[PDB]
Amino acid sequence: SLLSVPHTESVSLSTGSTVTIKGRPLVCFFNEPHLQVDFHTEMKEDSDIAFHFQVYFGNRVVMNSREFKIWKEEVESKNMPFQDGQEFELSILVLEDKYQVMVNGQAYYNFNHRIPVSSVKMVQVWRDISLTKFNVSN
Amino acid sequence: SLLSVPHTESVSLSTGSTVTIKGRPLVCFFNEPHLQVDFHTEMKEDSDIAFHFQVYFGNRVVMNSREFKIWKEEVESKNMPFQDGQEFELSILVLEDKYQVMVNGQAYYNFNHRIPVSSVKMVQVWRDISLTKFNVSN
Repeated sequence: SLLSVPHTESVSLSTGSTVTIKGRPLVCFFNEPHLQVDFHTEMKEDSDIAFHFQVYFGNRVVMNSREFKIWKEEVESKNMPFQDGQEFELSILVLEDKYQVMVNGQAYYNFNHRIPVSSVKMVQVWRDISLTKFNVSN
Repeated sequence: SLLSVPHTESVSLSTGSTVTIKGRPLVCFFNEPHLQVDFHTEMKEDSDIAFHFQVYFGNRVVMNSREFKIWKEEVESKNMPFQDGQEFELSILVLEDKYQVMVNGQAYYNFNHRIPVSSVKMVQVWRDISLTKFNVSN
């Protein structure tokens, strides 16, 4: 059963929380589908973003924050553990110092907190994926 | 009634053809939804692209071709006639020398042919839009 995409949910996070996302790119990597995961400070979609995580499948990853409506310093990664045409499991671990993004059980990306974790109140998952699982740990 | 997105259709184009697309961005422009329209040489999604048209809503437009699997020279435009939160009507006119992209009835983008028009056999419309109309002129 497919979940809504764009997927928008209320959340509350603290140290030790995990946000788990299972989905599949809509097209082959040759045509560069994207995935975007945004940790927002409010339910409103124009609210600030504590953690912006954008995958250009088969290419690269960009991470950033949007603070008082302004995008801040871009962080890039060339790590690309995602498999063309395959389902992926993203686990975003909320550590004391950073978000850590696991792909299929191993950490490949890290983003030190710029906005306090306790300011996060919504997560939106969108771009060119289908979604079968979105779980915030209890 | 919403059409499938990614939307993929067989087409045949010649001078005077129009490809009309009516849709709406899935999110507000502040979060930069995208639209991508690719004129392909075969039904296979990894086939060459005679006309690649990518809108970064509220930002800019990029156009290109993919020839023998290689992306060629990028063409950029800062024209941004699209309206935040509004339905748009794209009409892509196939002229003898170029594709001309109309937004709501006026031409804002042009792309001189790099691949012959008669090589185009499929069109794919995707990224962050819903779709209510896709019509190739008879």
